[PDB]
Amino acid sequence: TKQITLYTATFSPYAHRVRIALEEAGAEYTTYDVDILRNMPDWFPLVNPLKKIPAMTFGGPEVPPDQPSPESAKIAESLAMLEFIADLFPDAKLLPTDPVLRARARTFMALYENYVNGQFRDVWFLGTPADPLLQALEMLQGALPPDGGFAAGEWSIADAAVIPFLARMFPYLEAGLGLYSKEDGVKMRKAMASERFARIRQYVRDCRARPSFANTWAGDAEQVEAAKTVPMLRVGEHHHH
Amino acid sequence: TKQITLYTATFSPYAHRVRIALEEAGAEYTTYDVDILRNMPDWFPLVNPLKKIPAMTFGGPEVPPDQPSPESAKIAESLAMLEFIADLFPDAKLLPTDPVLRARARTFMALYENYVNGQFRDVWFLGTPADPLLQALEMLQGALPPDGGFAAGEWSIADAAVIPFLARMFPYLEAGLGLYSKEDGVKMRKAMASERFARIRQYVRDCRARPSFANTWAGDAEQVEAAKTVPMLRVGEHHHH
Ligand SMILES: N[C@@H](CCC(=O)N[C@@H](CSc1ccc([N+](=O)[O-])cc1[N+](=O)[O-])C(=O)NCC(=O)O)C(=O)O
Ligand SMILES: N[C@@H](CCC(=O)N[C@@H](CSc1ccc([N+](=O)[O-])cc1[N+](=O)[O-])C(=O)NCC(=O)O)C(=O)O
Ligand SMILES: [Ca+2]
Repeated sequence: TKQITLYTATFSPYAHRVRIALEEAGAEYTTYDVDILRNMPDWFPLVNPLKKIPAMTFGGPEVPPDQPSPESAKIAESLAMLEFIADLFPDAKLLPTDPVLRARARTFMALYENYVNGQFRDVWFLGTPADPLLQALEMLQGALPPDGGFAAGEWSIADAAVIPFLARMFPYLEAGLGLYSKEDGVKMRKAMASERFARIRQYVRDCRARPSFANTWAGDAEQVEAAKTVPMLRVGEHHHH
Repeated sequence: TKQITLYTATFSPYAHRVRIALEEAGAEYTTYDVDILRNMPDWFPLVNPLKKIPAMTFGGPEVPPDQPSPESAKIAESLAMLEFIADLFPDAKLLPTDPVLRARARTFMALYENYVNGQFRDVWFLGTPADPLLQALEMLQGALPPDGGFAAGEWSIADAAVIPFLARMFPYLEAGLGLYSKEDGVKMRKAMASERFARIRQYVRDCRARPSFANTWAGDAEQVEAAKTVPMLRVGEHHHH
């Protein structure tokens, strides 16, 4: 019954994770957009002392999001939130019940967070070389069940964790967003269209076809525009190696 | 009934996490050391294609650890293993039952993994300045309950995740091991002994006092000697400014 408020922004794949999970859970919840990159509200550190989105409040009296209550629990870090929503809504089966299959979900989230996420971050924001990102994506793709299905078989929070980032890659590449070189943009677009990455393309289509994605996605062109408001995605800067 | 084998190495904090959790769970399990850094066994990629420790096998027929069975589940990534052990041993209460307290545990693991671990890596393996690491440690200390207790109050896998890294810091500093300068080594030793870091010292003492730590620790001097075998810790080498 306790209220959930998620502080969010359209561009953010980290925040997107949690919106997907809340939709899959069937939760009642409130979202509130926060201009974290240009004009952080003075009250925002009350909901997240790290000053990052997503931020979540849970419980406490029902209050406007821009007047957060000291009585609400303040939850930070998107993966903690995913596990939290799975704990709050056990009937939604946001994780398998079998411990080995639950471990496949946790492993997949850790493979993404530890080996892929940092490569997306560095290729897009620093223009580092794309080959180690493609290698990491090939590794992640190898963790998927070969025949189809999601990271742990049935849909789970592991797929909420990963699809925001993978789903952004294709339209960001097409719009030329990111500090990588022309040569690496070509390299990545060809690779992600190649037979080498057929399995992850089907995974992306399968995650995107779910209502939890459709109802938390502004559309490809609108997300690209959101992303162009990010200062670190400086138009006109590219790095070469 | 299903066997647990953990592929480990004394020096490794990541492997140490999983040993602590298996002790806390009261599990029956086998450990098998792997010389991952100098002489990887040609069979090891069958238990973990990433070629990293820790690696875990679960179930299948009882076999010698250097003859892994294709029938065992192969589990990778230390934090996935920690959640797995909690799932396997629910009566050992390795996570809280309360959703919010559980989220404190998951948040604390994410704070360490996202903001602290990379600072330990940079200072110890690259000799980058120590200040950002001290700052990250102060943030992580701020997440602890100020009056006492573990990350989520009661002991949880969150404390298994973090104590292997914190516990190595003091003996490694005392041994001058790591690529940071003597100046930054003194700076860090002084900082970690000051009242600024009293709370995280109490945290390290409280975690270390548990049998799960004693039974998985070689002793400070022995752990330093294991760490000196790590090529990337470059014993005898320090960067300056
Ligand atoms: N580990 C956290 C990560 C959350 C995070 O990074 N949030 C952002 C998204 S924006 C973002 C996030 C990552 C990177 N990046 O370069 O890695 C760049 C940007 N950006 O906006 O330029 C933020 O709010 N930053 C505000 C701040 O730190 O003051 C989680 O999982 O929830
Ligand atoms: N995310 C994984 C991380 C596991 C990991 O990094 N394991 C190591 C420990 S050694 C290690 C781990 C991290 C760093 N580091 O530079 O950060 C340096 C070293 N090292 O031995 O020099 C390993 O086996 N590496 C072998 C390989 O990659 O082929 C987990 O949580 O289990
Ligand atoms: Ca595979």
